[PDB]
Amino acid sequence: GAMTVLFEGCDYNHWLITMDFSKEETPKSPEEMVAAYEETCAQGLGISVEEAKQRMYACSTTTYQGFQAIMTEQESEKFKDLPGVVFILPDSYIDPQNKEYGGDKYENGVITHRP
Amino acid sequence: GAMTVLFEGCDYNHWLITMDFSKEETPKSPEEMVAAYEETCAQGLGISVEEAKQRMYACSTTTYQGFQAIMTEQESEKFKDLPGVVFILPDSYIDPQNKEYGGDKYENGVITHRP
Amino acid sequence: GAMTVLFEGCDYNHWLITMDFSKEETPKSPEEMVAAYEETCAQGLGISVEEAKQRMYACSTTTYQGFQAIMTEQESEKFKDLPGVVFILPDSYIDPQNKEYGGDKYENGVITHR
Amino acid sequence: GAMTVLFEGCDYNHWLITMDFSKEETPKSPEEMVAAYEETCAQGLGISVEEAKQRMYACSTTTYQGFQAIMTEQESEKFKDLPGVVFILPDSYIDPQNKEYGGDKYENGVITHRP
Ligand SMILES: [Br-]
Ligand SMILES: [Br-]
Ligand SMILES: [Br-]
Ligand SMILES: [Br-]
Ligand SMILES: [Br-]
Ligand SMILES: [Br-]
Ligand SMILES: [Br-]
Ligand SMILES: [Br-]
Ligand SMILES: [Br-]
Ligand SMILES: [Br-]
Ligand SMILES: [Br-]
Ligand SMILES: [Br-]
Ligand SMILES: [Br-]
Ligand SMILES: [Br-]
Ligand SMILES: [Br-]
Ligand SMILES: [Br-]
Ligand SMILES: [Br-]
Ligand SMILES: [Br-]
Ligand SMILES: [Br-]
Ligand SMILES: [Br-]
Ligand SMILES: [Br-]
Ligand SMILES: [Br-]
Ligand SMILES: [Br-]
Ligand SMILES: [Br-]
Ligand SMILES: [Br-]
Ligand SMILES: [Br-]
Repeated sequence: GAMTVLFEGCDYNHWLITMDFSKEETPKSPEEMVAAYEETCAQGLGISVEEAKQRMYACSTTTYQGFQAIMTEQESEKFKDLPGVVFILPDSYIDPQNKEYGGDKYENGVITHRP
Repeated sequence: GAMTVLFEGCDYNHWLITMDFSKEETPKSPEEMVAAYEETCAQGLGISVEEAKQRMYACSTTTYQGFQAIMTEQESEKFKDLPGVVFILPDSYIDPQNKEYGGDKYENGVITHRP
Repeated sequence: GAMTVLFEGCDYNHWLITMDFSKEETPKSPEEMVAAYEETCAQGLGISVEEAKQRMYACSTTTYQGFQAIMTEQESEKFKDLPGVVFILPDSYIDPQNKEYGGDKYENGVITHR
Repeated sequence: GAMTVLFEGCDYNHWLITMDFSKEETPKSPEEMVAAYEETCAQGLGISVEEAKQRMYACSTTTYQGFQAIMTEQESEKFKDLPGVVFILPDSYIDPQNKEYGGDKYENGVITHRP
């Protein structure tokens, strides 16, 4: 009805996607891992790599192997069928007061390591 | 992937549906309110009234005007287009210690007042 | 640790609180019910009635009996021990194209019926 | 109030905790990683290592470096202050028809590898 209040639950719009590179005979360099994150992001979202880079905001190849991107929960589910994907999880701040996510910063292909 | 761990969040299967009888031209007796809950439950789920009576587990005509029933989250969304429906919300315990929902208990049309 | 990412769930910042006046012998007028929402909101949030009126954004005495205000999940929990409170729930739009919650609009003490 | 129904979101009692081993100078064997998981689980839960080994049900040192244990959400929060902990997240099935979590199975110290 016009006065219906439907509860739809949590709205998670920042997601962490980790990847499994342990299989390979030859280990990927950090650059190769980040290039893989970008391709996987584009594939799961159904968008160009250029558009996917705009969604991505952080990644790591050290503390963890994965990337973090803005996407809806409905979007995150599409990653479940891609090869190499391990965790698909809402991202959470490592530093609430500054609203900072963990990992290295990612800006359209530019990584800033965060100590 | 074969190792993918997808977070899907909360899945609720106990739902509260409240009703608006303020726009009715004739005031409903308590029994007539319960009859309307049964009809609304049947219409939203696409099942018969006798089948809906099995899903319902509680209701009120005093503290609030609504009923509570077992249904999937997908089924709860079907109530959004029904006339007279106000809140569609996961039900929660009134007494968490005893895992008891609020309102009067409803068992296939037999209702028990609960303090 | 310095790298620890703890998952805690989502928060909600808009809450609907309904109230039970069915127990009342002498029925409250709509104006009296709204006065009770303002007092309850202030009591639950631990703030002045003046501040509570700034946080409330909608209410009803017809479609339902309740009020809606900006507060966190931690804040909403504090209403559980006040008299007359029935449901405490995250509020949701009734009209997403206008980003409107349900009930009448409440603007710092003034109600516009919707 | 006596009639108060406070919305309760869903609870999780299966948690996955991942760990970062890089500060340590000597790279660990898989058994040294599992020993660290047992010790971290005990410290986080505030229980003996013997009890912690009973609470764990899976772990990995390959696909990811982490362990999985039964605990409440309030318990999982205590892991946030432990050294080496990276992600603390609700665990989810990798094979939902069989209700199997990921990682290698862990039964009070006995690991069954699950590639
Ligand atoms: Br990881
Ligand atoms: Br979504
Ligand atoms: Br989508
Ligand atoms: Br960030
Ligand atoms: Br740019
Ligand atoms: Br930075
Ligand atoms: Br795979
Ligand atoms: Br959740
Ligand atoms: Br009526
Ligand atoms: Br049926
Ligand atoms: Br109500
Ligand atoms: Br069900
Ligand atoms: Br309607
Ligand atoms: Br019950
Ligand atoms: Br009973
Ligand atoms: Br949680
Ligand atoms: Br005042
Ligand atoms: Br305030
Ligand atoms: Br009361
Ligand atoms: Br809004
Ligand atoms: Br509004
Ligand atoms: Br208006
Ligand atoms: Br929720
Ligand atoms: Br769980
Ligand atoms: Br032991
Ligand atoms: Br398992």
